[PDB]
Amino acid sequence: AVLRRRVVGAILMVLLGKATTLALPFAYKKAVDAMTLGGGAQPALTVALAFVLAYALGRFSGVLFDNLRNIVFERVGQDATRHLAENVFARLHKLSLRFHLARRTGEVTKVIERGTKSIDTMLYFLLFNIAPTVIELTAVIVIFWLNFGLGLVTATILAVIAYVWTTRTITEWRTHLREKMNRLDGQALARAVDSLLNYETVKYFGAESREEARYASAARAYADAAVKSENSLGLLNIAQALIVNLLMAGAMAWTVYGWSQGKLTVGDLVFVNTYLTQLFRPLDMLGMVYRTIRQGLIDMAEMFRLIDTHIEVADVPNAPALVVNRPSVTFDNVVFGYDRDREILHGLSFEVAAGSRVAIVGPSGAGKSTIARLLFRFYDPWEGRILIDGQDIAHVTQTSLRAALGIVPQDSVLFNDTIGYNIAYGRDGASRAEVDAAAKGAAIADFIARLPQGYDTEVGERGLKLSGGEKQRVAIARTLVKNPPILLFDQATSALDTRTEQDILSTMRAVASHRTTISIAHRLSTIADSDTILVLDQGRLAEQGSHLDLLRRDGLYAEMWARQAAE
Amino acid sequence: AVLRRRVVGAILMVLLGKATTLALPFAYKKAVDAMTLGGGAQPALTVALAFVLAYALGRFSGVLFDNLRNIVFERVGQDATRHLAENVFARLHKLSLRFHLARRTGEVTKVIERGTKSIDTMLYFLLFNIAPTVIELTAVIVIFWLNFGLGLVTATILAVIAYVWTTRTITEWRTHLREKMNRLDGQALARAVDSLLNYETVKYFGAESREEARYASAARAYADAAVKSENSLGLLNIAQALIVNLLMAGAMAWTVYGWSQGKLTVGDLVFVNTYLTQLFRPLDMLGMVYRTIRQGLIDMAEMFRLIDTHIEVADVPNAPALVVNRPSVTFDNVVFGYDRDREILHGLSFEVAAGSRVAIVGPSGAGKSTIARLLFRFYDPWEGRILIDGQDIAHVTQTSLRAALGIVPQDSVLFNDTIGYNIAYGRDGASRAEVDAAAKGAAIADFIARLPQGYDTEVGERGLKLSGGEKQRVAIARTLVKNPPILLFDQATSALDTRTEQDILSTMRAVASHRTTISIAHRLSTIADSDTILVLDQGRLAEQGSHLDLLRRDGLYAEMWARQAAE
Ligand SMILES: Nc1ncnc2c1ncn2[C@@H]1O[C@H](COP(=O)(O)OP(=O)(O)OP(=O)(O)O)[C@@H](O)[C@H]1O
Ligand SMILES: Nc1ncnc2c1ncn2[C@@H]1O[C@H](COP(=O)(O)OP(=O)(O)OP(=O)(O)O)[C@@H](O)[C@H]1O
Repeated sequence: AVLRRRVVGAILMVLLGKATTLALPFAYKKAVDAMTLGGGAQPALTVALAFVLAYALGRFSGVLFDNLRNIVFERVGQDATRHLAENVFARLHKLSLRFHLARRTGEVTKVIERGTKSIDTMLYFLLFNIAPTVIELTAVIVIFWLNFGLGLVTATILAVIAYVWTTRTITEWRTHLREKMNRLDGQALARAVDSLLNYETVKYFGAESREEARYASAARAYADAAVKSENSLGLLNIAQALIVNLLMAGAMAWTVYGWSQGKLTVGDLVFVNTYLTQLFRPLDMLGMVYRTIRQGLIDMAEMFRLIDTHIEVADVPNAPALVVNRPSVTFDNVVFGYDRDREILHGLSFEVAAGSRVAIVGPSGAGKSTIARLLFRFYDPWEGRILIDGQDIAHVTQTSLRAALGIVPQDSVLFNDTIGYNIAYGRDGASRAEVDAAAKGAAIADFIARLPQGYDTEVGERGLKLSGGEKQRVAIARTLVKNPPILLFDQATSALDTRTEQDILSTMRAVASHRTTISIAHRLSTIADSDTILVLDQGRLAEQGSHLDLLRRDGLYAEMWARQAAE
Repeated sequence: AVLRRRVVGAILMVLLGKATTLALPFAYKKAVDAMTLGGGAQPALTVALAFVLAYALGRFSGVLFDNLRNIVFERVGQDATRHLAENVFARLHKLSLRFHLARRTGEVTKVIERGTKSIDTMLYFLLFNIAPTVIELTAVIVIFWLNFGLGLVTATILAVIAYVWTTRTITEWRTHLREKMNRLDGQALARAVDSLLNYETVKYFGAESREEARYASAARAYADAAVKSENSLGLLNIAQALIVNLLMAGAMAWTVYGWSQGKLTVGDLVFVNTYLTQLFRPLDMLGMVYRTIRQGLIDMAEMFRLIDTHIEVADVPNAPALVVNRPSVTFDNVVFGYDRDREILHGLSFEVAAGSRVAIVGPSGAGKSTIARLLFRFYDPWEGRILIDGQDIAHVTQTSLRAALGIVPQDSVLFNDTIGYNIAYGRDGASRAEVDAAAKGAAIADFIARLPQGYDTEVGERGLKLSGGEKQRVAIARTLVKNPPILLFDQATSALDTRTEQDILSTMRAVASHRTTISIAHRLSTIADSDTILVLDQGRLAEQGSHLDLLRRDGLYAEMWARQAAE
């Protein structure tokens, strides 16, 4: 509502700058009163005073208006940037898991910040350089048609057309170097950020100099590309300057052609030269702003290509919610692979009973975390389907599905905040009672109590300032705070000692009264008291049954289990 | 290097630009002689043509010289930028682990980009706006001091002094808003990046809207700060423009006062106004050049201040190298805490014998990964010391120390590249034979062979496109490729099943026959066949000895072992 008023005032400030653009010809009137009635009279002094008022205030009136425009437009501009940024962030959290797994933080950060800065500059240039230069050029044309004639304006319009054509050709020739420079910079920053993510790895193998040289190669490649791009910019500027200066010469040469004095001996030449000076400004601004908006649209296209192309998992039209009356999982002939060149799950079918305690075991690489990810609908299966209480996961909203599921993941990450924030993250606005209950049920309560800052101790980036077992128990506390009707533990008790592991096992058994618990574990002794044990091998269900049943069948599970008994 | 020659040419271009600066007033003299003499009917036609030619050529040569300066300085600028970026990166990889653990990637990235963007334009402005304007001011003052009295020149210098006072006052008032805006933008970007790092966590607890609103709050805070900063910038610009335009008014008022035609010479007024315009063009830049170099140097000071913040672990002067004749490690009364408010290790002392296979066990939080980190000298101990073959770790170079150690870490991270790159990352220039041997000793050979892209399969960011056990085995392959004289496995077989765990254990036993192996493990069954077992409790050495000996002692180790036997 008020942004409209602000931009209206901005256009009015543009019109006041147009009043200054009028004031510059106004000195033509001074020049008219110079030769006809000059020395030996009163007007000889009138040239001075009226000049200062026209000049001193006039120039001051111009810039003062321009900056005022800025101060009345900044809120409109920043909001737009913010409105983009928030939207970008809102879309950034709606991208598929494949992207955020295969992403390169460096080049994607470059693309995001570049797109934001591009729209930030492009809105300003679109609102403050297109319309003002168009108005000024229209006024130039009408004033030279009412004061000079038809020939000069036609010569100037064809000169400007050749100028625009040359600019377009040079920009089409420069686009290649521009894109190459951008790609090289993105690759360099991606390499730098990925090296910094593996700081500990770089220290572990004495590979500081290797990474230094690796980044240096990309840096000098980008440097060469930028040299080429800026030299192309300089060439375009030299061409534009040649066009402008030859047009200036033609305009200053065709005025004295009729007579030595012309129609107006004093005033014609000053009108022409002032208009040439105030014409070099719109061409200098217009070429740069046209190519700037071109690059801004290409950066917006790049950014929005990265953003909007990522539509993997989506809700069906008018999708109902998940109604969890019985927390029962059903994999029906599930066929899935992450990439089409390697199938991972081959017709997997199993029924996790409602309110049961089912374990999922198998050798490394068998595809257990893929079962977890498919249950969460991070990916969709190729064939078959997944049911929760007889409801197809593919035909229900993602929010209601993921709300009914709580997972302690294989590789858990924490926010760079305090312990209490991460623990309370399970539910939106968790009370200290709930957070303390989860921290007590996760064998982490005494540890936090012995902490000097307690729930306010820092965990650092990804939670790496805590131990492995402490971080595991923090993730357990999060999933306890959430308390959904389907609990899933993907190697949850790996980083724990046997004592804390038995504590967490007693907890998991206590909170599984009428709720479903799916425990993926390689430490078989923890899942020995489960209702059913599903053994997975190369993406197929090898065996299924009780611990005693599978031990007696003497198949894959028994061997594995007996492989624990070897030591 | 050769860049010196380039900058010489750059200054030459600058002087050629000054050749244009002379030519614009120099032409006006030829126009002066049209009023009184030149009435042979020939010279009236010579003066005009020569003026037009001189003006067109002057302007075109000016822009041409400027662009040539740019094109001959671009290589020097890019070189400088690249060298700065490389230095920043090199120092970024030499900061302590405390920084990279407590760092916030967003605001640090903001600071880095700010410093780079500042230096890129700062060098250009320092070399092409400071020195040219200084030379122009010296020439203007020395030539105009013999033609004008004391009043005008002293008024101009006092006007410039008042200009400097106004600029300094407004900049000192704006520095606060600038720094606050910078801090808010850094915090907003840090929050956004930390939310994106926890993408999976945000998906696990349905907290998209929470993070969206959090970033939106930070964004609107930054928007308000930026609006304030830009309004302050506009106020400074209007003040500077007022000062400059009133000075031009005073210069165009005290010169026209003497006579209607000229105060002291025939061409006083036009010479004065031409030099005033050709000084106002560089002056309008100068009012932006002081704050640009000031804020660029102060942001450089901020960046390099943060970087130069004295690192934690450093080499002693003239530090010798580590000579591992017998890999026997000795923690002698090691007292350490990460923060001063919580001590972790309380007088820890233990002797890992040369060529033995020692295990480190204990409850979660006891401080075992702290033993590993102190052995790597990521931190220095408060009391006591650490010895490798009787040599103080604190008195030896960090590089030679970390070369003698190879670690499979608790939380392993891979580079966003192929599997083969990560495996070969161990040694500098590893042969494909060694990489295949490591992949065979890490139970991944058959897996990678069954991969369609084999060693060229992507692992994604942090290696999260591979499983947990696959990533563990890849890290084992790295540490095997490195082949150092002291191997340390911090919960290396956690993500593996018992079968692959026995494979990796057979590997660990095939290697390190007469080498030291320190295994930190919670899965006690794997370390039961060790030479000695160090039990750690709350940061102290509880017991030590053989599996049978500690089992006989019926202490902390036995209890833990018995806790596996619970049914
Ligand atoms: N981003 C990806 N691209 C391609 N394949 C993937 C990706 N993520 C997972 N996989 C597939 O998943 C399988 C390995 O992960 P899986 O889901 O088996 O984990 P897991 O068996 O739970 O891990 P572990 O038992 O090793 O701890 C392999 O078949 C692998 O191809
Ligand atoms: N930079 C730091 N600032 C504060 N505390 C830290 C820092 N780094 C580590 N710690 C603390 O050290 C402890 C972890 O040390 P360590 O990882 O050796 O435990 P652990 O017993 O070996 O782990 P686990 O046995 O659970 O794998 C935690 O209490 C953690 O808070």
